[PDB]
Amino acid sequence: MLACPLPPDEALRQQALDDMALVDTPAEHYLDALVELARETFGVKTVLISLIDHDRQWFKARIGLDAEQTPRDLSFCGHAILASEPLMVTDASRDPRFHDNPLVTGPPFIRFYAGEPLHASNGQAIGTLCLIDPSPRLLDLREGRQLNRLSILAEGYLQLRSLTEHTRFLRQEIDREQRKSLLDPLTQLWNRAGFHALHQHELELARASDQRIGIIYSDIDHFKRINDTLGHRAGDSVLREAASRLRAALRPEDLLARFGGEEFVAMVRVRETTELTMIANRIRELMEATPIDCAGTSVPVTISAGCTLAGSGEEPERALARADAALYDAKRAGRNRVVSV
Amino acid sequence: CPLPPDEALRQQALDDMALVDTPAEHYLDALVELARETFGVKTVLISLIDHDRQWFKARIGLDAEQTPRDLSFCGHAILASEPLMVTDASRDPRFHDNPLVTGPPFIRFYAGEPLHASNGQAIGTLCLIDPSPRLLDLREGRQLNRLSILAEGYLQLRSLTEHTRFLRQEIDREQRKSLLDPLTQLWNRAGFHALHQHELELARASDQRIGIIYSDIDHFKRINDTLGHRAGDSVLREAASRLRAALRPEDLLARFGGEEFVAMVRVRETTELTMIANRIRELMEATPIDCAGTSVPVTISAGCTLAGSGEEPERALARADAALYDAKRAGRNRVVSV
Repeated sequence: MLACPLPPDEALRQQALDDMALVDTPAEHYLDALVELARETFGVKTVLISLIDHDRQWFKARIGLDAEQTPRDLSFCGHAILASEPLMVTDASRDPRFHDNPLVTGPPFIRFYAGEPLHASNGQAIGTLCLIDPSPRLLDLREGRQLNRLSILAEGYLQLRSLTEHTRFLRQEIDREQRKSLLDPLTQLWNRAGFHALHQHELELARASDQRIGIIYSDIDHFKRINDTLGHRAGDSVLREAASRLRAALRPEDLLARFGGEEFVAMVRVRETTELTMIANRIRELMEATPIDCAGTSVPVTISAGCTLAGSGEEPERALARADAALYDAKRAGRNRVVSV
Repeated sequence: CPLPPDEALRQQALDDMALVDTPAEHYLDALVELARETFGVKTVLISLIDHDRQWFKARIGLDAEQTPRDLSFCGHAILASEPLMVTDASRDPRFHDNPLVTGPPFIRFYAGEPLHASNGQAIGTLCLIDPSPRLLDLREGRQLNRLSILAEGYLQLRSLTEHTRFLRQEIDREQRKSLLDPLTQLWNRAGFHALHQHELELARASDQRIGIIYSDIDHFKRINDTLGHRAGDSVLREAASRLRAALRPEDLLARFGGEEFVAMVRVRETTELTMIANRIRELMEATPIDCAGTSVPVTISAGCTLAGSGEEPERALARADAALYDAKRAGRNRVVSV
């Protein structure tokens, strides 16, 4: 048995996770909010929704951590899925399981870990919701409950998510292995090819419920500047938060993708044109509501957006170019604004 | 109560979620409990503004299933994009007249964040309510906000699920009023009847077995007789909450009598079914149910069986009901499988 031991029913466990079309999918607003809420609740530095996938720990949501994944053998969560009860570690530098672990030895010098297992509907433990911090800590029992509740909310959402048409499309038409081509792991959105694989099914769902398809074409204002002026690390932080604020402006049924370097395209299902502009406005207000922290330095960032509704029978590529022309208008007219066409 | 120009559309966006007059959901129940525990408040509601009433999809610390819309805080709250924060409803010009302020439960503190449909229409509210004046931190206000974001996300995702999509097609908002037991917030027998067929179709289409768990709270009569009706009611509400917490979002749960609950579940084979039946029994046995401060130990008997292929649903029901009675004779607090 490895440095992180496998449950005897590993095969079945990995299968409950595969049937959820979850590993290698984009961040979701709701889970982002949940980890943020957890962090704020307890005051810890890091919070993860970590999924145990073959020999890695892959993060569906995170906060206070830049890594997109970790080998299973380096994980705490990999031990936490081995039991029904929460894995509490008061001080990992003193714990036989983790005092050797490079994440305890080296950065981020994990001391406190509190991990609460997440399950598929069949009871199989697919991963964890966890708090992580560089100072020793022991949750009182009230905190234990809050954390427990927080973990029920995570599971809840994951399980419902597997009862949706997006998830059926994902497992039935997009091999868990193809899914890796389709995802920009920096912003945790679908990429250009990800959008391409999904845009059709999106139109199909709009037609079935008499909805319009609207396209929002956006672009971070003055990205080159911040990226050259401050580190390229600061750039990546700006890309990470912009993507997160974009996901918060959308609804769970929307399709959002990173397209070029600093540009993002949403395809939304709306009743009619004002709903679409509302969404685009919302995207722009969220981006502008606060600065974006870049390692202590707060950086004002705005976005421009062009948007349009796709006509009945219109080639999506055409609707797309129209939104892009509207975005070009938005930039020309002064940036930090939305043009609707 | 002041209502928006776009009341027609707001209402329509709510109606499209197939949401008013539906059963409590475990996840929403966990969420309001999280809220209650986080703020140390007496009452938390997920409140939906529906025509002339205010109906609760989830509630802790409050027994009414709905209240009238007019003079009610939430009909006022949706009207703005911002939280409605009332420090003391009794000294507030808008609300001191309100019967839930001057009569029970003597509301004073109120904090409500609007909840939205996909299109932005405000369909209701997540709110904290307490009989003592209070005013929130910006930190706390921001936590309430993230909780309201979660409730709103859940309700929008729920709207995209197979079952909810089915409810939008088949069972109109009019039919649903009579399919729901108000006290336990579960489907009643009429609900179960309206929905069980659709659950056979899912099981067929996905090569699955159908399982029935037929369960009965133990010594119920004794409880009412010892501690009165209100303590019987406490036991029901809470027992239903645990029924929902031990099953899974896609399972059909219903109240089948004064003290009986029935669950229909899709599963692989027998082992899995008995496992779920035992998860319920455990979960109910795991802690005393609180009644007016006095804690009451509540246990549960249950029978279960799989429905053979093509077996008439009623036959399987009858067999699990027989199995529940074996469990009772064998000493209660247990599951018998057949």
